[PDB]
Amino acid sequence: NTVPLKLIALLANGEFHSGEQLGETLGMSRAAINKHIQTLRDWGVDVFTVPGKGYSLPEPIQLLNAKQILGQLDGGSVAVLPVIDSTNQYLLDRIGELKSGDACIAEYQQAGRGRRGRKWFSPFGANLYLSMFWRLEQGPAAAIGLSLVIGIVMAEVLRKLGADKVRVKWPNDLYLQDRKLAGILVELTGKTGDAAQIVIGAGINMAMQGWITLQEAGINLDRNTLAAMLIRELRAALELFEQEGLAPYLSRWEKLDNFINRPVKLIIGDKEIFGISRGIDKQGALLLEQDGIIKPWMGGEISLR
Ligand SMILES: O=C(O)CCCC[C@@H]1SC[C@@H]2NC(=O)N[C@@H]21
Repeated sequence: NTVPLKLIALLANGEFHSGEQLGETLGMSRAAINKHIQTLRDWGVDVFTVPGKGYSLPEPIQLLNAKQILGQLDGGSVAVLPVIDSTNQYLLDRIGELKSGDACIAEYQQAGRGRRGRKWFSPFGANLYLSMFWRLEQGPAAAIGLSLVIGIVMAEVLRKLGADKVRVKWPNDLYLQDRKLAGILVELTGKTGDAAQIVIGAGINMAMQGWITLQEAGINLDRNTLAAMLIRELRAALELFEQEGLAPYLSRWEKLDNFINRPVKLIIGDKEIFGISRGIDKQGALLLEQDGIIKPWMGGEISLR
């Protein structure tokens, strides 16, 4: 899967390359070069061909840079995949060579997946596809605020890099102009009386419904920075979490919650609760008030009313 990665690696500028310059550099035929080209077209890559001359990218992409990323971070263990099934799987598939905070990003995911068996959609270098491994001592017991924590953090990072208006949805997504901007998939394995092993996936809509991307709201952030900022502050919070639970969030959450003090709809399976958000409880529980009556709920999905 090399060559592709090389090609792509040079077309990245958004300029013209004749199959001529490419093949010599690559030390291969124009002929060979056209096959790789296909592979590319396949990764969501939009290659513009001009028959016997050369190739071009409609748009210039910015690839991930291990080193750039590695660079910062402070003490970091990151895997930078270019191509893979899915960032979550990769780690799930390897829970025991892993340690807390281990991460990885890919340029493109062949089987990107969401919550409730939904396809994620992960074209080469258009966005941010990331996952982080974390282990919890008490075990399966937690997670809940773990995820609140994650969304919270992400909102902060975004907010600080530009995108000043990003908010959070209880319990798993980022919002902007009320459309879904990022998606979060947390997956746990546990035992009774034994650590919970967590794999956390975050998907962020960068490049250009009900869904929204950073580019449409006109925000144009650096990928590598983004990346690196994320991992660093999550490592930081997952600890803090590890050490305290929600205690430290709560107020954080309230100021970023997109639906607080608004009409919504909560459902576990097919069961519909209707009313007003009063936030979250000390247990990452949703607060729902129905007729001057506030109550806690740890499940279902939240849409608006
Ligand atoms: O909206 C959802 O249902 C959550 C989507 C989470 C997608 C991200 S992309 C990186 C990580 N690995 C995956 O395959 N999924 C998460």
